[PDB]
Amino acid sequence: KVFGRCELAAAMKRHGLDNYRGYSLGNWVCAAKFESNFNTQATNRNTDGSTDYGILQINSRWWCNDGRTPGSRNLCNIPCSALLSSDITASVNCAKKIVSDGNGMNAWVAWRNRCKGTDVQAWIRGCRL
Repeated sequence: KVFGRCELAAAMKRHGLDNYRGYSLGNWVCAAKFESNFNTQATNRNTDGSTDYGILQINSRWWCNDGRTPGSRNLCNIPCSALLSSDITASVNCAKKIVSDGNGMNAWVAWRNRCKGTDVQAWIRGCRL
């Protein structure tokens, strides 16, 4: 599924991401825009052989099992394909664990490089929430 901007914001808010560990909702929408272009089916391979999955591009080296990243961990205890669903619950629940591990949203390279320090509230402007 390709979410609309305000449709994704509404879904992330219902699932508790607004101000989760201090990050306002616009941070999460901005991150999703630049990680996946709001597309739950996005995948991208990394140089070390691991793969990033879903609307927030969660990495199989640490967080999910895809059967093909040897020596990796599965800290969200899920198959990576669960992160490609049109239902974003799995992705949100796993992102909560990631952002909690001490590094905040710096875990997401596109957030650090394209969202951090910008007016991220513009990403939820005009939406009815």
